[PDB]
Amino acid sequence: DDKMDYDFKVKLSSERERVEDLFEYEGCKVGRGTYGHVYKAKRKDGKDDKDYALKQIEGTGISMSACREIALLRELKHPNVISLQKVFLSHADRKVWLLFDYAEHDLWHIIKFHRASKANPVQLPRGMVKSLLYQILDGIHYLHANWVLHRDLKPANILVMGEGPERGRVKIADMGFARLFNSPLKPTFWYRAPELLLGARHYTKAIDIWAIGCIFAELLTSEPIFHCRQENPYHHDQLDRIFNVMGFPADKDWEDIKKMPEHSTLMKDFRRNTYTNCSLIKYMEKHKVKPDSKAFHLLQKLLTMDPIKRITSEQAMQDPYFLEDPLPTSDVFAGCQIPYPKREFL
Amino acid sequence: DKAMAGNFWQSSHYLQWILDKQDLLKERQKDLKFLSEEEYWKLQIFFTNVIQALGEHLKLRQQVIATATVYFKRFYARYSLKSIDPVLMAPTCVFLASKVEEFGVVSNTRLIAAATSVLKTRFSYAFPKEFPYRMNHILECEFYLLELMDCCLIVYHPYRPLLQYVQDMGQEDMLLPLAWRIVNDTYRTDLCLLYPPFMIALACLHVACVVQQKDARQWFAELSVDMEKILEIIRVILKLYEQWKNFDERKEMATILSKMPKPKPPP
Ligand SMILES: Clc1ccc(CNc2ncnc3ccccc23)cc1
Repeated sequence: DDKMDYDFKVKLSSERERVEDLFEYEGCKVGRGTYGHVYKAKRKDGKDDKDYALKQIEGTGISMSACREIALLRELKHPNVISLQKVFLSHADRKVWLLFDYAEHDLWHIIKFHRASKANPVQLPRGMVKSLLYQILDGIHYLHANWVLHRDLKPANILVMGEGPERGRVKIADMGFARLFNSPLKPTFWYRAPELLLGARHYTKAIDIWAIGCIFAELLTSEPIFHCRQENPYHHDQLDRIFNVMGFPADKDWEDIKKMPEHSTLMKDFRRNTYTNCSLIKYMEKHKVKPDSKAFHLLQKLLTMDPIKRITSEQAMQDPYFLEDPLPTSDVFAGCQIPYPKREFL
Repeated sequence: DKAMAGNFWQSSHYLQWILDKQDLLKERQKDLKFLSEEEYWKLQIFFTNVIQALGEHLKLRQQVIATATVYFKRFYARYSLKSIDPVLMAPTCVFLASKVEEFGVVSNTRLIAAATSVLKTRFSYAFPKEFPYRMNHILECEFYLLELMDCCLIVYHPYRPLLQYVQDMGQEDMLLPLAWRIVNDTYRTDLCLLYPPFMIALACLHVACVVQQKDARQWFAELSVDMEKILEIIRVILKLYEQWKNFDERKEMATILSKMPKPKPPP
């Protein structure tokens, strides 16, 4: 700026750490997104040897989305929630870089691995599933107690630390930090709560918990419980999938459903009789999960159709499932070898 | 925006931006080579009022305006008024503050239009000439503001605690409007850089009780707070109202603004 003090300007520029001087990352892209691209990065100034994740925020400047993501990451600190290490503001291109510890694994790739072994195992260490679930709930609970919602929870967003000091530790990542007016109506559906599909106007704690329920059904079976063809909040076939698994809610199960904007469309399109022999029990039995297991009863509390009847994250952490043998381990791999491959470089 | 509401004791606000008063005055001595201590306080008052005016034009809620005010105080707690023109910084702070919210959006044209209009209609006694900066200057300044604040954007304020206290008192109709108003005036001082919000809130509610001759001695006794720090804050509030009496910003600000140190141009 012509009329911004020169000395100040050159002094800040002399001292300003630039991402490209401190990290080697070109060619090492490991993820893409509308939100921004992620690189595996190693530290040039070799006083370190761990891997790091560099997120380059999409677009230029500080958008409302960027501003909120920096603002909240800057404050949040929990072992089960990805931890911002550093922000780089690159003044030449007005690009923003965020620095995280690198996480080798995630549940999208872990689950896909076990599903591959069904062609030719379902989560080998005994308490891996339990341990994963417990840590997901722990970190979601931290966010919920800070009145921070995730709003886009799914297996790809549940990272898992590999070899290192945090081996086997879950790291919830990629919160949806900006949603205008906290609205899902503003610019897959497999993890979306039924109230969303019937036109809920706001994200809630309970919508996150449904997604956790879906992830937990997927860890027990390796299939997405609410898998649907890839064909406005109302999505008919996704509702059809939910009901084939769960059954159709009775008036008593979800009294306030009649207040949903899309309730009348649901009545136009669907009939209770279509699903009369459908239940979560029957679904999970066909995937070799016992209906009288503590695992099943917690799962059913998490996949409750009425959001107000859905258990909270804190109540789910207190569930006796986590007291039954085997206990959850801080390393979900419980000292066993990690058979999951490392990250392919996109 | 309840995001992070209970987390003040582990917050970047508390761990990084509750400053020591002595460090503050020490870093202030550089701009005291051009301005007396009165004149520096009068400036501070002026740009609080400038930031408030902008916030109102843009229909921002008080908490957003407060955050903008706090961004501004942080920047000049470290740096001289000459490093970036505070006429450019004040609207930058408002814009940045407002993007920390997800309910609403302040467009570029709307920001620039608000800055131009507010200086002309409400501050022509201090500014003869029209607002000279374009949006490209705003975006530049944003980057330096973000850098300086170490990306610490979440800021706690006394309004939330104050509501809890008046509700607890069972005195919301009698006391909230005044107390709220006194909380606004604390931003004319350094207090938000020196004490946690709930302590400013308590100080404000005490002063409101004194003005309305309401006996609250037992309520305050029943708290567990460093009351000497509270008294410190009351004394700053009382003094501010004495500086406000004796200050005519409309007559004085053009002259104090001419004494402000000026940016060095490039070679
Ligand atoms: Cl399915 C998937 C594909 C690609 C990524 C790459 N993203 C990441 N990888 C490692 N550490 C990270 C830390 C913070 C943010 C993102 C990270 C994640 C999941």
